Amino acid sequence: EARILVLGLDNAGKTTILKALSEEDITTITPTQGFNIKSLSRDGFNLKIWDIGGQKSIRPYWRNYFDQTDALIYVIDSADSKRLSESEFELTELLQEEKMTGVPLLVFANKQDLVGALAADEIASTLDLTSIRDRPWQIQACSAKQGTGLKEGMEWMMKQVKLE
Amino acid sequence: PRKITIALLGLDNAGKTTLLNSIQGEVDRDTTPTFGFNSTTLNEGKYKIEVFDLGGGKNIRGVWKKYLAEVHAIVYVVDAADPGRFEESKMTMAEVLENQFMRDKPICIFANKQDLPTAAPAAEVVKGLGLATCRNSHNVFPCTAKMPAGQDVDHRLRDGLKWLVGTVDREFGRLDPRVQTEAEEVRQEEARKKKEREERLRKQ
Ligand SMILES: Nc1nc2c(ncn2[C@@H]2O[C@H](COP(=O)(O)OP(=O)(O)NP(=O)(O)O)[C@@H](O)[C@H]2O)c(=O)[nH]1
Ligand SMILES: Nc1nc2c(ncn2[C@@H]2O[C@H](COP(=O)(O)OP(=O)(O)NP(=O)(O)O)[C@@H](O)[C@H]2O)c(=O)[nH]1
Ligand SMILES: [Mg+2]
Ligand SMILES: [Mg+2]
Repeated sequence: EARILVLGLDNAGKTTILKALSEEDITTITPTQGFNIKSLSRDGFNLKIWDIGGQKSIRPYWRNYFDQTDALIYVIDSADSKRLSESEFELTELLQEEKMTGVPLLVFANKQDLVGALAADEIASTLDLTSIRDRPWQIQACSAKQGTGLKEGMEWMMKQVKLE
Repeated sequence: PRKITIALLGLDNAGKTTLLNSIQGEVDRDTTPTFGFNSTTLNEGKYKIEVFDLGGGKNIRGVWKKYLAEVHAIVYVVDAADPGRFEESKMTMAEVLENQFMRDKPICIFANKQDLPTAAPAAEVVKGLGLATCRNSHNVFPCTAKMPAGQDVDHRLRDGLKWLVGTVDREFGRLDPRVQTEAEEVRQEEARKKKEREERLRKQ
């Protein structure tokens, strides 16, 4: 069993990804409140995921679900200009968190299907990922809307999980 | 025991990650493309080597520059069996060597995938990368990073590491204080224009 944390700004596409990986319908999706459990079976592991809202009032409740986290998935709206810096601050706050120590980081650079969508390398810079030395991380460009990138993101994540 | 820092560079599909696994004896791992950062510590002789494994894909390779100030040397990997890309690799390698923080630092080139019928000799790689007019100390090691199942790793992997370490070593005196200094400089500017970026959405 792996405890996988999935975070990011509201509207980034967390739930849409989680549902896409779950082979479910994504045509009508609602902003998320409360803490909804998702169970993914992948590589003989059972992944225990909380689907959580990323609205500003919900974010302080993120801290309560950090324990024995095996991997952190972080979702970005790649095409949403003004909110990029806000996303950075929140991820920074996360990586400063003590129970995130040495925890593998997967960044889903989501909505690559939108015109204006940043590439992996500029996301990596605007989010200050290239300063990191204390954890392994992937940025995986993806489109939850179109089902691209997701399997590749998880493939890397599952490698890091099974290594431990 | 001295610590030195090394970067794995080279185009995607060259075999950087696989070579990193093999040189540690981790044989039965398979690999996915790299789009980020991954540190690994090796030991050779009296040196402790930290190895940044980075991606070389078009959409991530522009990140390399962010690390060069922290390194003593480069392991540059080439798919010797894909001469169709020698020119791209050449440009890419030239651009690295023309970076300010690359002066006087050695390069260990691996001509990887020598198992494949199309494997170019270590000789044609030399011409292909324009190493004669290069401005850094270098050496080329043919190798097979992916040996067949149940066989020993290629010994040429550690030979190349050994040469790179030996070369850094012979010059450790002026290079290391240079690296400690320059890495600190880059670190503090990246921090400060983050601070500006950070409390410029104080905005309320
Ligand atoms: N164009 C595009 N839109 C996407 C993609 N993934 C999700 N969206 C859309 O982005 C919006 C927000 O998605 P959602 O999954 O709710 O994001 P969230 O992170 O779960 N939000 P919250 O934190 O409030 O629950 C929806 O319109 C959703 O369909 C994508 O890959 N491309
Ligand atoms: N025949 C053969 N294939 C090899 C050899 N070394 C690596 N490969 C194959 O080449 C492919 C790329 O390997 P990989 O290590 O991921 O390359 P990379 O340079 O790390 N790529 P990236 O920059 O995207 O992370 C893999 O399919 C790997 O198995 C080799 O010596 N011989
Ligand atoms: Mg949600
Ligand atoms: Mg790699």
